[PDB]
This record gives sequence, structure tokens and C-alpha cells, in this order.
Amino acid sequence: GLMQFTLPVRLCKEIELFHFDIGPFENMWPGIFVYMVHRSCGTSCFELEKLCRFIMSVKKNYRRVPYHNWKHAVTVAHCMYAILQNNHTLFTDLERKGLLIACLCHDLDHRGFSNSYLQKFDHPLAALYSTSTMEQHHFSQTVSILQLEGHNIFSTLSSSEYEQVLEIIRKAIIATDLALYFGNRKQLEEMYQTGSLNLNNQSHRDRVIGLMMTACDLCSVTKLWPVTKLTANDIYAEFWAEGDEMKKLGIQPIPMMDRDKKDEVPQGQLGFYNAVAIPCYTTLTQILPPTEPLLKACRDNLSQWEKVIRGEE
Ligand SMILES: Cc1nc2ccc(OCc3nc(-c4ccccc4)cn3C)nn2c1C
Ligand SMILES: [Mg+2]
Ligand SMILES: [Zn+2]
Repeated sequence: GLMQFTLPVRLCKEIELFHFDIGPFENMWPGIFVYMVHRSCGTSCFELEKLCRFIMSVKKNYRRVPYHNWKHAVTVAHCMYAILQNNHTLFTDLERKGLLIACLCHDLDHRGFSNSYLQKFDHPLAALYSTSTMEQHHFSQTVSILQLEGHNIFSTLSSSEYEQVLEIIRKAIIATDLALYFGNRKQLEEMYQTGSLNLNNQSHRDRVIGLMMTACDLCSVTKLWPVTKLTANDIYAEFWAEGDEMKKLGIQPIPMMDRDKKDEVPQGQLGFYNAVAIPCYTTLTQILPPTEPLLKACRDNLSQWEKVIRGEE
């Protein structure tokens, strides 16, 4: 009860910043997460023993893939911690509890393949979940782990509070399907620009939490350039493996996933920054002004990809 987690000085200070990198020491990531729950939520949010047991079972159900791994889970949770800490009073007690858990669980049991590849392979998951195939799976794995003996971190919530947190988590995880992001952000854009955006409207809060989820999920584009650039290598390691698997089914993959077309990575990143990332962090900064450092870091990284195209690196 009187048992705080503390981090070395450099981590204690830098964990508060949006651009923090959790480091290569995998054994410190559980402690980094508990630290973030304790400051984001309270030392009373969860029973330490149950929380530690839940975190370790979550870790075990992430696979050893290049990008969609346990380091991604914790990295996405840290970006959410930073958003929550920079917007103290905007979020309910249930939201603070649900959202870091949602982030840690959002890619549970990912295999490193897109929803498209599962549909083309005719994977059993594509028949069970016809849209947002992997995201429905991640939510199903989250509920599984919550139901293991000694893993109910929400045990002290009422029946209706438990149902509300699991609904915050389900929507937060589904929103990480990028196919859903474009429309969500366009509706947020219209609501903000016509002044209809209302944070007391639940369907509005849902959209705003969805956009937060996209922002945390893409937060590799908000790091210092050496982090962004090295993470890109892991992102493509997966895409190119999916491309190989498309070729094995006798389907030419899109260029993004074709390793023969590596040369065009720099221009592919520009499109991504301009069509996805910048719009994401722009709309987020309009709704939640203290998230502006994410947009500034994204713009700094777009400018570094522009330098790569100009052969200046
Ligand atoms: C965090 C993060 N999440 C994602 C999701 C997708 C993505 O895609 C980037 C891209 N490369 C290409 C490309 C590359 C080589 C040859 C031709 C086209 C197209 N496109 C969209 N980048 N990305 C990042 C950076
Ligand atoms: Mg995902
Ligand atoms: Zn993710």
C-alpha cells in the first residue's frame, strides 16, 4: 500500500515527455507501466499482485514479431499516459483505468499480418470477425486474460462500472483499426469546425478517445528522428514478410509490402505523414491543445524524410 515504483532520475523526468523511448531493457517495461498507472490513475486503482499477474500474462500473449510486439504495447501505453497527464481534468476515473489497459492490450496475439492478408489467406479469424478482424481478436484476448484466475484487475468495480470500462476498452481497441480512422477524424474535423463538438456527449467522447488511440498507435512518428528511423525498419520488416506471403498466394502485393520496391520508402513515408499522421495530430491538437508536442515532433520527422529524399541523408 505504501509501495511506490520509482525510476532512475533520467527516466523519472523523461517518461513525462511525449517523445520518451522506453529503452532496450525489456525487464524494466512492466515497472515503467506500473509507474504510469500509479501516477495516471492512483496506487489504489489496482491491487498490485493482480496488476503484475495481468501485465505478465499480457506480455506472454504478444509474439516475437518485428514490430507488433510487447515493446509496441508498452510504447503505445506510454503515449496515452503522456496525453492523460497533460489533460488532467478532461477524463473520468473509469477512462484513466480503462485506457492504459486498452493500450497495453490493443495488439494482443498479433501475428504481424494485416486484416487484408487474413482475408486473402482465408484465416479462420476472417470468418469469425468480418471487419476489424485483428482488433476484434485483440479485444477477445483481453477479455480472456481478464477472466484467468487472479487476473481480474477490475474486481472492485460494480457490475455496471465493470461493463462501462470493458466498453471503453472494446471501443478503444476497435478504433486502432486504421481503416476506421479516416472517417472518425473527418467527423471530428466537422464537429470542431462547426462548434458542435460536445465532450458531455458520450458518442463524441468515443470519437475523441478513438482519435487518441490512433495518435498513441502511430506515436513512432513523434519520436526523436533516430528512434523514428530505426522503428521504420521494424515496420517494413513486417510489411515485406506480408508481401512475401501475398506472392506465395499468387497476389502481387502493394508496393508498401514489396521488398523489391524498398527504394521508394522515403516517398511512401511522405504520403503517410501527409495523409495519416499530420492530420491525426493536427485534429488531436485542436481538441486537446496540450498534445501539441506530438504534432511538432511529427512535423520534425516529416522534414527529416524530406531531407532523405533530397539525398541530404
Ligand atoms: C507508425 C507507422 N505506421 C504505419 C503504417 C503504414 C506506413 O506506411 C508507409 C508507406 N510506405 C509506402 C511505400 C513504401 C515503399 C514503397 C512504396 C510505398 C507507402 N506507405 C503508406 N507507415 N507507418 C508508420 C510510419
Ligand atoms: Mg493493431
Ligand atoms: Zn498497434
